[PDB]
Amino acid sequence: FGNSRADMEASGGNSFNGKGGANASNTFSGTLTVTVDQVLANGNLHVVGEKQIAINQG
Amino acid sequence: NYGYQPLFEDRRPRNIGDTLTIVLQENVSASKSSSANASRDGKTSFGFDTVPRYLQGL
Ligand SMILES: CCCCCCCCCCCCCCCC(=O)O[C@H](CCCCCCCCCCC)CC(=O)N[C@H]1[C@@H](OP(=O)(O)O)O[C@H](CO[C@@H]2O[C@H](CO)[C@@H](OP(=O)(O)O)[C@H](OC(=O)C[C@@H](CCCCCCCCCCC)OC(=O)CCCCCCCCCCCCC)[C@H]2NC(=O)C[C@@H](CCCCCCCCCCC)OC(=O)CCCCCCCCCCC)[C@@H](O)[C@@H]1OC(=O)C[C@H](O)CCCCCCCCCCC
Ligand SMILES: O=C(O)[C@H]1C[C@@H](O)[C@@H](O)[C@@H]([C@H](O)CO)O1
Repeated sequence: FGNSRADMEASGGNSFNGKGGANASNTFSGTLTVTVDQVLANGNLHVVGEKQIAINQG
Repeated sequence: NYGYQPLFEDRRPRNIGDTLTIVLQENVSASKSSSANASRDGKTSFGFDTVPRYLQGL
């Protein structure tokens, strides 16, 4: 060890960060009167309805 | 429909066309952590700064 033959110095680093996300929301707060389309074998009713409103410009 | 229908039962779906209501209310959460460390430190010294006449040889 007379010289710096044994003198040693070293550093090392490794950092990793990963992220991920997702969202999906929906809301509906109306009331619509529909009409029966047909009666199924079990008695369930197929209902279809439509409502058109022309407030102004569309 | 001529099928038999119970009166006091909870009207669960029973056939192909029957409809059921599903409340998702799904909530899953998983976490994982790990750590490790290792530290070693050493430091040695020795010095006279004054040597006896009889020990000057060594
Ligand atoms: C687990 C235990 C197992 C057992 C282990 C056994 C011991 C394991 C070994 C431990 C000892 C280390 C050996 C060092 C010398 C050596 O071999 O390894 C060197 C390289 C290093 C390798 C070591 C790795 C080990 C690896 C580790 C292994 C560990 C296990 C090579 C070398 O040789 N390099 C060499 C070279 O350099 P260069 O390359 O550049 O040319 O030349 C230059 C110039 O020479 C000088 O010039 C001077 C004038 O100018 C001149 O003075 P002058 O009067 O003439 O004016 C002067 O003469 C003089 O001292 C004059 C006179 C002084 C008398 C004063 C009274 C002192 C009493 C002091 C009493 C000591 C008390 C213990 O002498 C002596 O009687 C020395 C005393 C002998 C004691 C015997 C023990 C009896 C048991 C007594 C028992 C007591 C019971 C209670 C000249 N000195 C010399 O020649 C050198 C040598 C001459 C040998 C001839 C004498 C008979 C030897 C006879 C036999 C010796 C055999 C060993 O003396 C020594 O030290 C020898 C020390 C031995 C101690 C062993 C203890 C055993 C316990 C027994 C235990 C079992 C030197 O400086 C240089 O040496 C130096 O620097 C050395 C420095 O000083 C001293 C530092 C010591 C610090 C502790 C180590 C710390 C190191 C730690 C880190 C690793
Ligand atoms: O004993 C040796 O082998 C050495 C001692 C140092 O001086 C080293 O650096 C080398 C040098 O390169 C010679 O020129 O020689």
